[PDB]
Amino acid sequence: MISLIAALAVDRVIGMENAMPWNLPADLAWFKRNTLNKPVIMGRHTWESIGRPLPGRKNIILSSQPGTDDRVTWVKSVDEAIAACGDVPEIMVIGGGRVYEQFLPKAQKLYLTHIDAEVEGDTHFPDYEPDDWESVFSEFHDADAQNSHSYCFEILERR
Ligand SMILES: NC(=O)c1ccc[n+]([C@@H]2O[C@H](COP(=O)([O-])OP(=O)(O)OC[C@H]3O[C@@H](n4cnc5c(N)ncnc54)[C@H](OP(=O)(O)O)[C@@H]3O)[C@@H](O)[C@H]2O)c1
Ligand SMILES: Nc1nc(=O)c2nc(CNc3ccc(C(=O)N[C@@H](CCC(=O)O)C(=O)O)cc3)cnc2[nH]1
Ligand SMILES: [Mn+2]
Ligand SMILES: [Mn+2]
Repeated sequence: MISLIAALAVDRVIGMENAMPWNLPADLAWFKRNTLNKPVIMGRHTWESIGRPLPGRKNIILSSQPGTDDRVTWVKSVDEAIAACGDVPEIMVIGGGRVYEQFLPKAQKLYLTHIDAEVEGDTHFPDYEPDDWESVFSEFHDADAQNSHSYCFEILERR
């Protein structure tokens, strides 16, 4: 199955100028625990934002052009990306906006972080029809000495 995982600010903002302009250690820890030991699929801009491979995960980068780093696996279409993951239980799509929009129709779960932050952005999570998803997990946290905003982890499953 295919899952998307994302962090959303107000208005579905997910990025600005190829970065995420918040800093939430709790949410990066949640990202790691939900992705480790799985394939991750990302677009080339997100690969450039992360700036290095992610350890302990098969890294599969979508680009139309040939790859430039053999520490990761480069593919040129959605179907090739899926094929390159092999027979695993859960593929994790880790963005960015253009890649999320393509994989939404093929996905069974969304792991969302809802962050209580108002920021300007240039990238959004795709609009998703709410009726088609059920919430199966919703865990709220107030801001603390490490995490400057409140946030909510949510898992949704396609009904
Ligand atoms: N908040 C979050 O959870 C989160 C998560 C991920 C990313 N982000 C943010 O999202 C932004 C990046 O997103 P983005 O929408 O600009 O870009 P993106 O989706 O990461 O990358 C798009 C690129 O991927 C390639 N691509 C996409 N679909 C393809 C396909 N079907 N076949 C072949 N290649 C394909 C293309 O590369 P080529 O141009 O090389 O052909 C395309 O330009 C950044 O601001 C980043 O910080 C936020
Ligand atoms: N929930 C969620 N939060 C995010 O921040 C996020 N970011 C991306 C894309 N960007 C990034 C940027 C950095 C790292 C990162 O450094 N993660 C490391 C270390 C985590 C840490 O230092 O705590 C990792 O091992 O996963 C991952 C993805 C995709 N999905 C997400 N999903
Ligand atoms: Mn805030
Ligand atoms: Mn909900």
